[PDB]
Amino acid sequence: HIQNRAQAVDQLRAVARYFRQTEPHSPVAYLADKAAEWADMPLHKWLESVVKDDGSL
Amino acid sequence: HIQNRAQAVDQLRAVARYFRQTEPHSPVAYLADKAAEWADMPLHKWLESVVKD
Repeated sequence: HIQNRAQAVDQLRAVARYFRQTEPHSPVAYLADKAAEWADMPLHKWLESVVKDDGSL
Repeated sequence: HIQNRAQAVDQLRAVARYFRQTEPHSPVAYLADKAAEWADMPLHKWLESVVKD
């Protein structure tokens, strides 16, 4: 019974933290971490970095 | 508040269910589901399977 997205993300981040702490090098740690990065407006940041890199239009 | 592994796996599964339902077939749903699948794989299995040639 997870009610909203904000709470789902917090909980995803807590799970990633746990597995990082107890099984740092596992698949489950790696995937949970990548899931967490995909939960957090990641196309915005990426585009910004692509543009910064081109330097111009 | 995460106090044992079984509980981390349950939270992980519930997160997978939430993103599956709300943002089906998004990167987050896929990765969280896949993490939930691989959470039950023991060390003696994944240590070889990750680098199977």
